[PDB]
Amino acid sequence: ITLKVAIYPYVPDPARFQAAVLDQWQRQEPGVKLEFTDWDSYSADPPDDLDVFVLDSIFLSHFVDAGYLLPFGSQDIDQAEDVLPFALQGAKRNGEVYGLPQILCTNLLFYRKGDLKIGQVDNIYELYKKIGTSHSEQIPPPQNKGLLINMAGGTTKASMYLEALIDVTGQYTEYDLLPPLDPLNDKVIRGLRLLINMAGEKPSQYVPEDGDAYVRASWFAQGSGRAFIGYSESMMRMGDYAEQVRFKPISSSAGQDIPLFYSDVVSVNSKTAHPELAKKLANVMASADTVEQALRPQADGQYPQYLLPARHQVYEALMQDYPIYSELAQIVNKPSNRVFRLGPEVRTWLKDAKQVLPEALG
Repeated sequence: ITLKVAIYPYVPDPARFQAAVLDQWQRQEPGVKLEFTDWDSYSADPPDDLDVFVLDSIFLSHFVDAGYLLPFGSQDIDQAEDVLPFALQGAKRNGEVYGLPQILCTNLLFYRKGDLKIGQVDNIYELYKKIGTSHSEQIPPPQNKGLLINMAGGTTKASMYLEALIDVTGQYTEYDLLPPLDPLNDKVIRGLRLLINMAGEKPSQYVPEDGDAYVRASWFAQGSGRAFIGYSESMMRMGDYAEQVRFKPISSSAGQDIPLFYSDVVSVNSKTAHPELAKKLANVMASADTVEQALRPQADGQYPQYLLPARHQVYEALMQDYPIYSELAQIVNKPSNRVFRLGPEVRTWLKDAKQVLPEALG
């Protein structure tokens, strides 16, 4: 038996995950071969022959309603009690768990050690009062000046829009019904513009020729910018500098805050010829052992991926050697945290959004 598996491609080091998964799989199922495939939920639906795969939960509702996924009964979930409650909950649809939470993600406010003033910033408007408007379009921003933030790509912007809208309304929603693109929410748009205003248009829209999703973190480590809003994983690219940065969650609104996290869950194809073996693999891929191994440096010169695990056990195990994970654990354990979910019509809404959001933002 050979199982076709696809790990989440948007991580600092995908190979560490593949290796982690293969090693952990072989320990309990050495006779079942794994064929790692490149599959992206952001630009593709599950192929009929892809047995197990990790997808971004914004696409969960669509995959489920389309009949692509195989649900996990409470019997098919290993150590559900160690999984973060909000993560496990964000993986449910139609009263069923449809994915095993493997990675959680959120932008964080990164600032430099001795910059106490940015340390007290809790939202983007408070951030603006400190750093103000960018006064240069150069890439990257001048040393210790402005905001570094990746706002390139239509889906990223669309995603930031939808997350901001939740905090603006003060009510969490899985967006079963996606919002109208006309009229756009002005507060949300003002929020996104404020960010662009702080970062600079070109710098915020920059996409490196090498497709490096973490280039702004390296710029930050080099001294560019005063503040940096990026994913926790950004710290791997910071290398030795990750210990010198300080970070903290940052809200897009001053009044209401519902911390939203992208959740990459391991799901099983409904068409898989090996349901139990596939469920077994999904569990291994989401196991505390596998995720810890994937995040930990696997060779000389490597740093932790600094990705956010969905299980307590990984934070418990990592923080001894990597104290940064103590702070990350704290953020992920906030009771108000929620998984960022989008309705079944996400793909269409995303296409529609890029025809209106870039104009609204300038």
